[PDB]
Parts: sequence; structure tokens; C-alpha cells
Amino acid sequence: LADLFPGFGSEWINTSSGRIFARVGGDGPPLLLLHGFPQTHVMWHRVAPKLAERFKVIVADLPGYGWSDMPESDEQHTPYTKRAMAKQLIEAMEQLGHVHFALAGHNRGARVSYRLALDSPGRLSKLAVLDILPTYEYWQRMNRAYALKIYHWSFLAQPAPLPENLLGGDPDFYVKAKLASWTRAGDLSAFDPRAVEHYRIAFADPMRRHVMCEDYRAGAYADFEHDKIDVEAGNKIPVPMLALWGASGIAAATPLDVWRKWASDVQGAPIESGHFLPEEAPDQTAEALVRFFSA
Amino acid sequence: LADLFPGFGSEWINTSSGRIFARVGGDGPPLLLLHGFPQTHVMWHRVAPKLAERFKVIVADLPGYGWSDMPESDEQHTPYTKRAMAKQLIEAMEQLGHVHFALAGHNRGARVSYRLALDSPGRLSKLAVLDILPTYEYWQRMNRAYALKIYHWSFLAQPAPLPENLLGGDPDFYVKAKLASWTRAGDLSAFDPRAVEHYRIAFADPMRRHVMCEDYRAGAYADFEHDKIDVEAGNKIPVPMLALWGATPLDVWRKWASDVQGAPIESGHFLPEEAPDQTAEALVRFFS
Ligand SMILES: [Ca+2]
Ligand SMILES: [Cl-]
Ligand SMILES: [Cl-]
Ligand SMILES: [Cl-]
Repeated sequence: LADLFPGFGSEWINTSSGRIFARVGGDGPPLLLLHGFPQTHVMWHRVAPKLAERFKVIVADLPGYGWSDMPESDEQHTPYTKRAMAKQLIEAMEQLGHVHFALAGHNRGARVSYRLALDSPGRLSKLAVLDILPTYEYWQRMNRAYALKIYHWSFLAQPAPLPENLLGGDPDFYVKAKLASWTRAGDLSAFDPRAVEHYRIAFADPMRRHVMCEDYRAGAYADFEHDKIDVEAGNKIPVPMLALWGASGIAAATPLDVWRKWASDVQGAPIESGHFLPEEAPDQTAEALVRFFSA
Repeated sequence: LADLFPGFGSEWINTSSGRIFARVGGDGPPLLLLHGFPQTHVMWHRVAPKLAERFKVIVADLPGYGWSDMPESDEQHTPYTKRAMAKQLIEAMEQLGHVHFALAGHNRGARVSYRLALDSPGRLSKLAVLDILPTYEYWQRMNRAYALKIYHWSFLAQPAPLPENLLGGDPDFYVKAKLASWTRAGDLSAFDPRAVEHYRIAFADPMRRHVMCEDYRAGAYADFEHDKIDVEAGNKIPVPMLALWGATPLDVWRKWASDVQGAPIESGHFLPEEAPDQTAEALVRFFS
């Protein structure tokens, strides 16, 4: 497996919940980057060099993903809830001496991020969320057309071992089809092939697949309940926020109008891209982030 | 593979779209019984005898299921639309000289059945549907709770080859899990193991699984649009109808049908296997 981060160090950070793997580079204000599904930390490899010119950049594998440890799950999927993930990443950042930091997330990693902002706003200087709406909003909008367009939220959330058994026959085919499907073009041309191999090797481990299923089960149950509490209470994130989305991404109204309901100081823009902003549109995504976190 | 229909013949019935396999038994007024997913005609083995006491009973594999031939599909999944399946079964019944008949269906076969009633009501003396609502109504209900409970409606409808690739790895586990998970008991104890083996064997064939996905693709697309035309027009089935359901559905069906009665049955989804005495008694009473 390639090293996609020239001159970044490598840390395995202890926490009460298990080790977090990270690459660490640059210097300046601390910025944590969180990937999602079906990826690992390496999906930031096109933008991290540019960010490292201005920030101390911490590129972490989510709890249970990549080279991070995999806690045993439970009947409420607790360790793979976004609440739990956020707590674990807070601990990992305190191990580095970072109690107040900037954060950018994509997909599951973005969900961790906004949940962190709702639970522990004082931890964050600023927050960016890439190509997502809140988990509550994804579920609320559910109807036939959404159910058919993006099916995997309900599929992976089926009780174990249904999705795990289905995914075990030909895992490579599933992971690669997902990666291609969510890009602008519908192919793998956006991705460095060495990055694709990181994703494929992760996905090839049944223990890593089970984590991804627990993640989505959390996404259907507890994470959705946690979000519902907030929206019904009228709680908004006070941390300055950026919402960046792909014009051909996954996230009627614009994602910016959705986020205004969840955040009292939010800006946003689309980028011409599928879901995978940092790989499909690296220059633009890096520029948007640098500008936001520096301003 | 066991013979679960004592005193029934076995016929291959010709149609413009391919052969329909059926077990045929009994004498008297004609009654067609249609299975659904992931089963075959054999799921009626517990109730067909009692019905054959009073009716000529035709137990048919749906187009593409079981031993019925598999018509070639197309980009709109046409031969696995309920409209097209109902046309095909009308032609099969004509080959027997039955142009006015009673019909009971379960799951996918219940959808063929209410579609046949909406399109060609003169074909039917009476109609029974088991443990379904109309396709349009499921889709209208498709919020977070329904997306979770009826996830397969979206998963099996994904474009080929996604569900076919996933189902090939361990088909036996998937078929057995669907069978179990929709019963009251949550296991396979309600089924005859011989019946289970018929279902497993059909499901083990990639071409048979492809047909199932084509059925669910029709279920998400054309079948939905056919139904939506009827609900937007205010069309109600005029045929005398019974809705049985596993323990309202009757209130739903009264919006779709002008002469409908209904009752719950103590059962999970698979009424004719989980609750064979109660289902047979209800069907015999209605169809008599
Ligand atoms: Ca330490
Ligand atoms: Cl989203
Ligand atoms: Cl770019
Ligand atoms: Cl059905």
C-alpha cells in the first residue's frame, strides 16, 4: 500500500475506545480531516499537501475504519454512533494537545463532525461538512424516489448478518461499483488507483465490512434519534460552518438552505463534482477549505 | 423434490410468451392460485386439497418462476410487469377453456391478481388477495420506517447487475432468511422442509433470481405508474373481493374496490403455510 502523504508522520493515538490511526503533517493551527464510507484517511491525499502549507493537518481513520481499532459493537451500535465517534476523536485530539481545533468531514466523517459540534461546540473553531445533509434530514425526505436513488442506507442497516453475508461473496465488486457510481462520470477515473487499492483492501476484511454495517445501523436508529432531539428542540450549531456539496453529489432545496435550519452561521457553495469532492475536485476543494479556515 | 399435491395432475400450458407450469386438481368451478416471492406454486400445498373438495384448482408458477418458462425481459421490465403477467395468465387459462374464474393470490401473485381485476374484470367471478396492499400504497407509505422494513423493494430494484451480483455469493442463506424473517415464529418451523427445498432450488438458479429482480424493478417503475393511473382516475375493482392479512388493510382496499370484505388471520406473511386451516376455511367460505 502506497504512502500518499509525502513527509507526513504516522501516529497511532490511544483512546478509551481504541486506537485512532492518523497521518500528521504541516504546521500552524490544528485541522482534523475525517473521511467516510467506503473510504479511509487516504481520500484526503490530493488536498492535504495544500492544507499542510497553512495548517497542522491531522488525517484520521474513523473509529473502526482503515487502521483504527475496531471496538466490539452492541445492540444499539453504540461505538459506531456519531456521538460515540465524536467523543473518541475528541480524546484522540487531547492526546495531541488539541482542545480547540478546526474540522472538516466528508460523508460519515461529516456526520461525526456536525454531531461533535452539537454535543461539544467549544471543541471547534470552525467546521466544514462535505456533500451531506444531517442524518435526520436524509430520513425525513424519504419517499419512493429517494428510496430508489440511494438504497444503501436501508440495506446496510438490515439486522446482521444479512448485509455482511451478501457482501462476502465478491466484496471488491461492491466497493468499486459504489466508488464509481457516486462520481460525476460514473467510473473510477477520478481516483488515484493507489487510493482505490487502500479502499479495496479495507473492504476486503469482513471485520471492517461489519463496522461499516454497524455504522449504517447507527445511522438508521440512534444517530437519527440524536438528531431528532436537536431539531425538535430547535438546537442549532453556533460554530461558523461551511457546507460544500457536489452538483452531482448525494446531498429539492439546496443543501445550504437545509443547513441554515441546523446552524446559525453557515455559508456554502456547490462544486462541479460527484460525491467525492476531495478527489474529483481537489484544487477547488482545497481552495474553499483554506479560504474558509484562514478567514 | 417431493410431490406435495396428491391427486393433482401436472401441466405445461402454452402461451404467446412461454409455458406456464401448473398442478391441476379437483372438479367444479375454476379457481386459479398464484404464489409470490421467494416461493413457487408449492406454497399452496396445505390449502389446495381442501379447495379441490369444491373447485377445479389450478396452481400455477408465475411467468418466469418455478418451472414456468422465462420470457426475455427488456429495459422497462415488461414481461415481469403485473399487467403483462396477468395478460399471460389470461392466455394460459383460455388454453383450458376458462374465461371466467375465481382467483386467489399471495405476495407478487396477489399483485398480478388485483392488476388482472383492474384491467380485465370480466375474467373474474371473485378475487382474494393475501397479505398485501396495492403497489402504489406501499410506495406512498415509503418513509423511514417502511424503507427499513421493506428494504428489498428498493434493493432488488437497483439496476442490474447489483442485486444479482450480491445474491450469487450465498443464495441459500438469503432465501432461507426471507422465508424465516417474515413468519410469526422468525424461523423455518412453519414450513414443510420439502417445500423449503423447492424454494431453495428455484432460488439457486441465477436466471430465476434475475427474473425476481426484474419483478421488483417492474414493482418500482411500470407497475407503480399503472397503479397511479387508476388511483388518479378513481378506478375501483368491481369484482367481489376478499382481503386476508396476517395479524387497516380493509380500509385501504375499500379505496381500491367497491365490494370488498376482509379478515385478519393469526399468522405472519405466509398465510397458507403458517395458518393453513384458517386460510383454507376463509377461502372456501368466500369462493362458495
Ligand atoms: Ca499520552
Ligand atoms: Cl446526506
Ligand atoms: Cl479542482
Ligand atoms: Cl409482495
